[PDB]
Amino acid sequence: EVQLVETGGGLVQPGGSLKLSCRASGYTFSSFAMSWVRQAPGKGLEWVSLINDRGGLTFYVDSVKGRFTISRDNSKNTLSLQMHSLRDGDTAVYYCATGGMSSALQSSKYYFDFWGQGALVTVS
Amino acid sequence: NLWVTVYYGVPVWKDAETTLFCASDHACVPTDPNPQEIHLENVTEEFNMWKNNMVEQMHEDIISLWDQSLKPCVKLTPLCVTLQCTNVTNNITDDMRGELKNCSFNATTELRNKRQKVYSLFYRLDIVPMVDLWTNYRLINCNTSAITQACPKVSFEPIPIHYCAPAGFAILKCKDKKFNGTGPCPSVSTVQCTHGIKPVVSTQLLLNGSLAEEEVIIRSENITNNAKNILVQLNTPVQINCTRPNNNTVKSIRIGPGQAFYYTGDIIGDIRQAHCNVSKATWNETLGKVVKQLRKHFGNNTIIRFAQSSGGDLEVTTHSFNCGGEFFYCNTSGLFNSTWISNDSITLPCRIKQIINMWQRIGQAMYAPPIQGVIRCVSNITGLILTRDTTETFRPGGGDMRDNWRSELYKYKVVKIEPLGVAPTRCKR
Amino acid sequence: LGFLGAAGSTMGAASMTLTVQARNLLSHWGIKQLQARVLAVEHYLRDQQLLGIWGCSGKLICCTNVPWNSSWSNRNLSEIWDNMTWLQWDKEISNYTQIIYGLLEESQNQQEKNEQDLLA
Amino acid sequence: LGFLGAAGSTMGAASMTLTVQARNLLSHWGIKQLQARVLAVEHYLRDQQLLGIWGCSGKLICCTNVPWNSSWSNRNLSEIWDNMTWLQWDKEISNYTQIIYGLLEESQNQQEKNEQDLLA
Amino acid sequence: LGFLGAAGSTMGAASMTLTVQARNLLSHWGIKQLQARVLAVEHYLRDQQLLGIWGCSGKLICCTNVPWNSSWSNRNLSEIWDNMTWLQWDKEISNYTQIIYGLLEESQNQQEKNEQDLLA
Ligand SMILES: *[C@@H]1O[C@H](CO)[C@@H](O[C@@H]2O[C@H](CO)[C@@H](O[C@@H]3O[C@H](CO)[C@@H](O)[C@H](O[C@H]4O[C@H](CO)[C@@H](O)[C@H](O)[C@@H]4O)[C@@H]3O)[C@H](O)[C@H]2NC(C)=O)[C@H](O)[C@H]1NC(C)=O
Ligand SMILES: *[C@@H]1O[C@H](CO[C@@H]2O[C@@H](C)[C@@H](O)[C@@H](O)[C@@H]2O)[C@@H](O[C@@H]2O[C@H](CO)[C@@H](O)[C@H](O)[C@H]2NC(C)=O)[C@H](O)[C@H]1NC(C)=O
Ligand SMILES: *[C@@H]1O[C@H](CO[C@@H]2O[C@@H](C)[C@@H](O)[C@@H](O)[C@@H]2O)[C@@H](O[C@@H]2O[C@H](CO)[C@@H](O)[C@H](O)[C@H]2NC(C)=O)[C@H](O)[C@H]1NC(C)=O
Ligand SMILES: *[C@@H]1O[C@H](CO[C@@H]2O[C@@H](C)[C@@H](O)[C@@H](O)[C@@H]2O)[C@@H](O[C@@H]2O[C@H](CO)[C@@H](O)[C@H](O)[C@H]2NC(C)=O)[C@H](O)[C@H]1NC(C)=O
Ligand SMILES: *[C@@H]1O[C@H](CO)[C@@H](O[C@@H]2O[C@H](CO)[C@@H](O)[C@H](O)[C@H]2NC(C)=O)[C@H](O)[C@H]1NC(C)=O
Ligand SMILES: *[C@@H]1O[C@H](CO)[C@@H](O[C@@H]2O[C@H](CO)[C@@H](O)[C@H](O)[C@H]2NC(C)=O)[C@H](O)[C@H]1NC(C)=O
Ligand SMILES: *[C@@H]1O[C@H](CO)[C@@H](O[C@@H]2O[C@H](CO)[C@@H](O)[C@H](O)[C@H]2NC(C)=O)[C@H](O)[C@H]1NC(C)=O
Ligand SMILES: *[C@@H]1O[C@H](CO)[C@@H](O[C@@H]2O[C@H](CO)[C@@H](O)[C@H](O)[C@H]2NC(C)=O)[C@H](O)[C@H]1NC(C)=O
Ligand SMILES: *[C@@H]1O[C@H](CO[C@@H]2O[C@@H](C)[C@@H](O)[C@@H](O)[C@@H]2O)[C@@H](O)[C@H](O)[C@H]1NC(C)=O
Ligand SMILES: *[C@@H]1O[C@H](CO[C@@H]2O[C@@H](C)[C@@H](O)[C@@H](O)[C@@H]2O)[C@@H](O)[C@H](O)[C@H]1NC(C)=O
Ligand SMILES: *[C@@H]1O[C@H](CO[C@@H]2O[C@@H](C)[C@@H](O)[C@@H](O)[C@@H]2O)[C@@H](O)[C@H](O)[C@H]1NC(C)=O
Ligand SMILES: *[C@@H]1O[C@H](CO)[C@@H](O)[C@H](O)[C@H]1NC(C)=O
Ligand SMILES: *[C@@H]1O[C@H](CO)[C@@H](O)[C@H](O)[C@H]1NC(C)=O
Ligand SMILES: *[C@@H]1O[C@H](CO)[C@@H](O)[C@H](O)[C@H]1NC(C)=O
Ligand SMILES: *[C@@H]1O[C@H](CO)[C@@H](O)[C@H](O)[C@H]1NC(C)=O
Ligand SMILES: *[C@@H]1O[C@H](CO)[C@@H](O)[C@H](O)[C@H]1NC(C)=O
Ligand SMILES: *[C@@H]1O[C@H](CO)[C@@H](O)[C@H](O)[C@H]1NC(C)=O
Ligand SMILES: *[C@@H]1O[C@H](CO)[C@@H](O)[C@H](O)[C@H]1NC(C)=O
Ligand SMILES: *[C@@H]1O[C@H](CO)[C@@H](O)[C@H](O)[C@H]1NC(C)=O
Ligand SMILES: *[C@@H]1O[C@H](CO)[C@@H](O)[C@H](O)[C@H]1NC(C)=O
Ligand SMILES: *[C@@H]1O[C@H](CO)[C@@H](O)[C@H](O)[C@H]1NC(C)=O
Ligand SMILES: *[C@@H]1O[C@H](CO)[C@@H](O)[C@H](O)[C@H]1NC(C)=O
Ligand SMILES: *[C@@H]1O[C@H](CO)[C@@H](O)[C@H](O)[C@H]1NC(C)=O
Ligand SMILES: *[C@@H]1O[C@H](CO)[C@@H](O)[C@H](O)[C@H]1NC(C)=O
Ligand SMILES: *[C@@H]1O[C@H](CO)[C@@H](O)[C@H](O)[C@H]1NC(C)=O
Ligand SMILES: *[C@@H]1O[C@H](CO)[C@@H](O)[C@H](O)[C@H]1NC(C)=O
Ligand SMILES: *[C@@H]1O[C@H](CO)[C@@H](O)[C@H](O)[C@H]1NC(C)=O
Ligand SMILES: *[C@@H]1O[C@H](CO)[C@@H](O)[C@H](O)[C@H]1NC(C)=O
Ligand SMILES: *[C@@H]1O[C@H](CO)[C@@H](O)[C@H](O)[C@H]1NC(C)=O
Ligand SMILES: *[C@@H]1O[C@H](CO)[C@@H](O)[C@H](O)[C@H]1NC(C)=O
Repeated sequence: EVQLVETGGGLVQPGGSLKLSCRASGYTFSSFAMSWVRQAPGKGLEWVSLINDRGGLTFYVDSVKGRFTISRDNSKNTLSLQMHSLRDGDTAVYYCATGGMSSALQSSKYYFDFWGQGALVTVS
Repeated sequence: NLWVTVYYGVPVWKDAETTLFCASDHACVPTDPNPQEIHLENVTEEFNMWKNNMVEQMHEDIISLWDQSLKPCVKLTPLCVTLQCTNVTNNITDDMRGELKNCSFNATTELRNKRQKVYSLFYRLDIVPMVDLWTNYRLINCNTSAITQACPKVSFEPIPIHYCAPAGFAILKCKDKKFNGTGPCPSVSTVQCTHGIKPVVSTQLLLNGSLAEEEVIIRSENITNNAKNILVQLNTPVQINCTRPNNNTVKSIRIGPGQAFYYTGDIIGDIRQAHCNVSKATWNETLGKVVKQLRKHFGNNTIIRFAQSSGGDLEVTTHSFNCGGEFFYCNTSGLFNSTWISNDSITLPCRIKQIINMWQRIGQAMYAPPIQGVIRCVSNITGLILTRDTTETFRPGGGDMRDNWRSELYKYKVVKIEPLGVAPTRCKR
Repeated sequence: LGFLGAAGSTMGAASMTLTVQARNLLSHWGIKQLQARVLAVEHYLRDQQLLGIWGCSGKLICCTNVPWNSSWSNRNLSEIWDNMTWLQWDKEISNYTQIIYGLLEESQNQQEKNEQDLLA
Repeated sequence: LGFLGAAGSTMGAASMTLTVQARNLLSHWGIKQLQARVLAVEHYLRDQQLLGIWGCSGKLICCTNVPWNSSWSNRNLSEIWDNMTWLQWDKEISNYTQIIYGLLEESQNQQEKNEQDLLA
Repeated sequence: LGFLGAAGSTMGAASMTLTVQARNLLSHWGIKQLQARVLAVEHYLRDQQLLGIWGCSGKLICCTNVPWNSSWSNRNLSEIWDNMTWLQWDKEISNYTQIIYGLLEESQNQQEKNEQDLLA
């Protein structure tokens, strides 16, 4: 059984910062790329950011590109995201997901295999 | 979908024959303080002693060094003259009858217009009963090549030599304690240079080599083929104590402008035969172990018999070795006279020779200066060389020195590193 | 972690020790030693020349524009890079190696000429 | 299609065989053989060092930033490349060679310093 | 302006003569002549191999991704590069050399793998 558990923040004021983290278990953490997918309360899914399994390569959507930092710690099986300048438009559920990329000696991915349940981030 | 990706520094290799260089503590590379052995946890590789070219290089380098050491030494050509040989004026036991002769001759000296009378003692084996003129006997090798005297300052101690790989190459070592010389070896490690191997030259009993880790190991190219030798490695040493119990007085003369010849002048005390001592029980236990292992290759409900060599000259019918600079030829029939069916010691008589050929060659001889005083040495028997004729009969062999070297190099293989290679990946330019 | 330490490990692991092996390619009585030094150099230079020809100069991992005709090896990535060691791979596709090298050479020649006509 | 097969061909054709010739540059009695092997290596290395100095390392066809002063050869690119063989060209412009090489070196030195200053 | 002419000048000046020194690195009675030629080649190739390992192949000036830990030398950029010669600098940071070389090697291995993944 694979689990991804978000242990995120809560309600924050606009212009501040909020850090999310996700703990992973049930699989070799270091074998998979991970990403964050966002869902506004009334909307569909949006890809936000992607990080390589060795933590070296990160990608973002333009809308958060100068504001978000995605990171990784393979010794603690932890995925994290540090968000800055918190727009009200960033209110959403942030889901921890496994997949979205491979390491070019591996079979391809470009889809997500596992999902956490999501942290709710609210910006006033 | 997939693309060719080129990788350089790939950890692969092929069997190869290349030039190895030596290291040591007349001289080559200083001994490397750390061989840096790498375990290679999941590498299994195939080894094949007898097809191992490291043996041939060791063979050639040892012989070459031997010859180089004699280049600056005195050539005893003025001594190929008729001799006048009679018996020795001393107390000579039956085992020495007759074995030694008192020979006089006219030697050259520093000036060409001068000549001198010299007499010395010779072993019967170094002279031939010819001439039949005014005189009796000549030196053994004045009908083949001229003798060169070994320089008295040069010892024949078997100083170990390490064999090191050139860049681009590696030596793989087999660590399987039960390895019989061929086939897959499940535990292989990489080394930069081999351990030092002592260039001990002997025949039927291998001296001062490596011992088997756990059990006696019998290695042969083809065990059922009587044309092949059987190399038996012991897991325990057998100690052998050798002596030449005669106190020699050694004298020298000049035979030319800076050329000094050495000879035995006389013997102090009684004259007795040289000999070697092998503990009896130890030897009997050693053979019992060898027999147990032979029974795994031959029928089990069998008889194993040991016998002495049936023929050939002194070089192969005896146990030849260097003891303190003297060359001994010991009779081993006292060791190999038994049949094995489903504080005592053994004394081996030894003959001594001063004029030897060392290698199986025709065009070279060497004179070993006699040594002042009395000689004693102790060596370890670490293996045997046997040949095979119900009842299987085994006899001592070992005439070809390559086999001595095979008994130490059997665990090493040379491979060439091939760092470039390709494999499919998803990556494209 | 030493020379050839990864030889028994999977290709996907062994690919990380390429510098370990690359560093062990360079360094009458005494002549045979000099000959050995000269030939070690010649072998090194031939590999470097070949990498230069293929457009892989200066790098240990070189991606190319030549595709993997399945007839050489129809195994999937998660066999080649997770199970087989480089020694077992080298044996599997030893036969079809001069063919791959020829393709790599042609690919680079086409690339150099195409670039010359894009800098025009 | 073999070594120097293109020697009698026009420059515009011969340029397609650069790998053919490149691969033929590498591979007391016995000493003169070592001397021959050593010099083959030294000549090879000097050419490679020079390409490195000019910023042409790793490639057979290298475009540069040095312009062709007509006083070297005022012939046009339908004569140099379609009507002349490399042997004839080399003879035409052999005098003005250690000028061109000097200019190529100077150009690269400027390019290296300009590139460091940008990466800041 | 010739070989080592800049040895007494400041690092900021000497760095403009790198090609002068690079060009002077290449080229029984008489056997020692061959031994000398062979070792000159071996030393040359080791430097080139090392630049290849670090990703500096083909250049005389190579910027890297390794940062300067102040512990190696805390001198500011205009006490090193216009107040100190290369000979005095080498002495200043002799102990801390093998550390830097190890870091450069690691940096390039990380760089090669990341690039490969980006070209999928
Ligand atoms: C198997 O291994 C054993 C153990 O090493 C080995 O025995 C050793 O043999 C050497 C050579 O005979 C002995 O070395 C001599 O020791 C005497 C001691 O009195 C010295 O006087 C000797 O020096 C004189 O002679 C030299 C020339 O040989 C001169 O250079 C020197 O200036 C002196 O005049 C010499 O050092 C050594 O003592 C024994 N070791 C032991 C523990 O007994 C045996 O030979 C090996 N067997 C085989 C077959 O190789
Ligand atoms: C892919 O390979 C096939 C057949 O492969 C050949 O045999 C393989 C074991 C290996 O040795 C390959 O390199 C060989 O090419 C190719 O089909 C043949 O191609 C040759 C020319 O290369 C042609 O003469 C034959 O008529 C073709 N037909 C056969 C017998 O299959 C195929 O073209 C190769 N495709 C690519 C993408 O290179
Ligand atoms: C192009 O060349 C002309 C002529 O230069 C001569 O021929 C060249 C092949 C070379 O051998 C030069 O040294 C010769 O002078 C250049 O005009 C001369 O340039 C030099 C400096 O190089 C100068 O001292 C002379 O006064 C100039 N005048 C002449 C006609 O001799 C011209 O500058 C060169 N252009 C380039 C791009 O450098
Ligand atoms: C920068 O250097 C400091 C000091 O490190 C010492 O000097 C270096 C040249 C090298 O020789 C180190 O091994 C020496 O310890 C480093 O600080 C120490 O680093 C070591 C090893 O990481 C660590 O065990 C100590 O606890 C550190 N002590 C302190 C005061 O932090 C520092 O880590 C180096 N930074 C970088 C970028 O590597
Ligand atoms: C070998 O023969 C020589 C003679 O050629 C013997 O030497 C002589 O011995 C007698 C005593 O018996 C002395 O008086 C003479 O002066 C000695 N002559 C010389 C030239 O030394 C020698 O003893 C014999 N040796 C042996 C072992 O038999
Ligand atoms: C050197 O002398 C020896 C000894 O006489 C020669 O060997 C003998 O040869 C005859 C035949 O001519 C045999 O009958 C003897 O049995 C041999 N003797 C021994 C001890 O083996 C040897 O051939 C001669 N060498 C040369 C080159 O002429
Ligand atoms: C080898 O064994 C023999 C026994 O066969 C030893 O000879 C004895 O030595 C002692 C001490 O000198 C004498 O008292 C005995 O009389 C000798 N016995 C016989 C039968 O001769 C010999 O010393 C041993 N030695 C070696 C290898 O040096
Ligand atoms: C070792 O000594 C034995 C004696 O115990 C020698 O054996 C004899 O050899 C002759 C032939 O020369 C035979 O006629 C005898 O019958 C043999 N005696 C025995 C008891 O078998 C043996 O030749 C000697 N070996 C060496 C290498 O010198
Ligand atoms: C990889 O292949 C394994 C074996 O299955 C098959 O044989 C190999 C040679 C290929 O031809 C492959 O296409 C075949 O399916 C499978 O057990 C394994 O599941 C395969 N893995 C992937 C990622 O496809
Ligand atoms: C290249 O030159 C061709 C021949 O031109 C004439 O002869 C040469 C030898 C010179 O003396 C030249 O000055 C003469 O005009 C032309 O036919 C051709 O069009 C030219 N091509 C180009 C691109 O200039
Ligand atoms: C650079 O620093 C100079 C004083 O140097 C001090 O001591 C040396 C050994 C180093 O530790 C250095 O970092 C220290 O600051 C000043 O005189 C000089 O003006 C400074 N120059 C600049 C460019 O700031
Ligand atoms: C030889 O033996 C006899 C005894 O039979 C003895 O008297 C004589 O002194 C001995 N000679 C020598 C040289 O030892
Ligand atoms: C010399 O010794 C031999 C062999 O032992 C013997 O046959 C011969 O009779 C002896 N001669 C003399 C004079 O002692
Ligand atoms: C050595 O062991 C291998 C094991 O595969 C066997 O095939 C070979 O016959 C054995 N050789 C001898 C001489 O025992
Ligand atoms: C051993 O020699 C016999 C000779 O009859 C031959 O038949 C057999 O094949 C040989 N075995 C090996 C392993 O060479
Ligand atoms: C060899 O000599 C030693 C004394 O140095 C002695 O202890 C040992 O028992 C002797 N070995 C044999 C086989 O006689
Ligand atoms: C050697 O072993 C045999 C086994 O048959 C035995 O009969 C003999 O007495 C033993 N000899 C010694 C000295 O132990
Ligand atoms: C040989 O006999 C022993 C008992 O002495 C037995 O353990 C072994 O298995 C037998 N080997 C064969 C090949 O019969
Ligand atoms: C072998 O032992 C027997 C025991 O009766 C003995 O008669 C024979 O002479 C011995 N043979 C050898 C060569 O020692
Ligand atoms: C040999 O005899 C001489 C007599 O002067 C004595 O000094 C020497 O020690 C003796 N050597 C041996 C090994 O007995
Ligand atoms: C024989 O082996 C023993 C093993 O304990 C070793 O101590 C001894 O030195 C060896 N003897 C010789 C002569 O090498
Ligand atoms: C060897 O294989 C085992 C699995 O049997 C694996 O755990 C180990 O890491 C491997 N060692 C190397 C060097 O690849
Ligand atoms: C690797 O090998 C093991 C054991 O043979 C096997 O269970 C596994 O499926 C293999 N993995 C792949 C797909 O290569
Ligand atoms: C490679 O070629 C040899 C000889 O033709 C052949 O025996 C072997 O089966 C071939 N192997 C492959 C991988 O096709
Ligand atoms: C040689 O020149 C003729 C024109 O005279 C041309 O047609 C032919 O292709 C040229 N041959 C080669 C090898 O270039
Ligand atoms: C160059 O062009 C002329 C045109 O008349 C032709 O005759 C000549 O053969 C050509 N030379 C080459 C090398 O193609
Ligand atoms: C180069 O200079 C020499 C000087 O003797 C001259 O003969 C030759 O024609 C010149 N070549 C040209 C013009 O490139
Ligand atoms: C030597 O120092 C003086 C004074 O600072 C300077 O002008 C001169 O250029 C220096 N020499 C060199 C080779 O840099
Ligand atoms: C050299 O360093 C000293 C000490 O920091 C400083 O006073 C001086 O101005 C520096 N000179 C130059 C040219 O950098
Ligand atoms: C390098 O270490 C040695 C030994 O500790 C020391 O004497 C020397 O001063 C040190 N040099 C530097 C550059 O710190």
